[PDB]
Amino acid sequence: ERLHYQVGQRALIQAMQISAMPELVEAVQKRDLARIKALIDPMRSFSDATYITVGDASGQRLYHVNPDEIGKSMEGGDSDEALINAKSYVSVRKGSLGSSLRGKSPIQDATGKVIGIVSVGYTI
Amino acid sequence: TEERLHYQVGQRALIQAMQISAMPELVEAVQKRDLARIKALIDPMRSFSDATYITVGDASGQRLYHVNPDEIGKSMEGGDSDEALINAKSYVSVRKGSLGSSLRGKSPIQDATGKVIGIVSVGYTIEQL
Ligand code: NA
Ligand code: NA
Repeated sequence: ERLHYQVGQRALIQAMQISAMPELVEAVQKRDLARIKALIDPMRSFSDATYITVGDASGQRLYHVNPDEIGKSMEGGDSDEALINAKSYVSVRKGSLGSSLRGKSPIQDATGKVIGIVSVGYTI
Repeated sequence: TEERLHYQVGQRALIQAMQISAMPELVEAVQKRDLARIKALIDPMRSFSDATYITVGDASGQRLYHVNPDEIGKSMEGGDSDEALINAKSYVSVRKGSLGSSLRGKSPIQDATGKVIGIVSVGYTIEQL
């Protein structure tokens, strides 16, 4: 149906655009959690998304809306297509914040190697 | 009340313009007027979007980047950039640009003092809706 397609498209384009920012690639390479927060807090401000998560190459959270969730594993079971196969896609799963529609895209270094992931989501 | 597709396309156009205009990389490239560096940042942003175009203008609305390189160095078209360039507002608008009628989201680019130094416009031609 049109609604979940249209919202999914908005989520996916944010994930693809944000994950490609040279500043974020570098902050992830350095594991600089404060710099990641400085980059993503404004991106959430300017979006109607419920959340934006950043994970490292193993799907451990580098940034979450709730700081207590940083340093724990991402939830829902739908990150491997981005982390392993470098695909960008829409998915629906139940994370820590409840059931949501999310767009996901890998973060990649200069060689193409996956170093992280961005997930941008809207609760149902 | 706006029709569903009108609203949904406006929302993603507006969010792209707000997000892209706030990227530290683009703020610096605009400050330095480095046209090659602007191109290097915006080309990938367009490749990852269903938008018809993305235009970047300086503080006076002269184009620093356009999908048609022949349009770089000429004034933006439509007459709907002042609220962003002067009042620092972000909004959705409909006007005829060089590419034909389009629905576009606009947002200012600002330096660390809040001063407006440019504009991002992300748009969808009506023909293509
Ligand atoms: Na990506
Ligand atoms: Na802006």
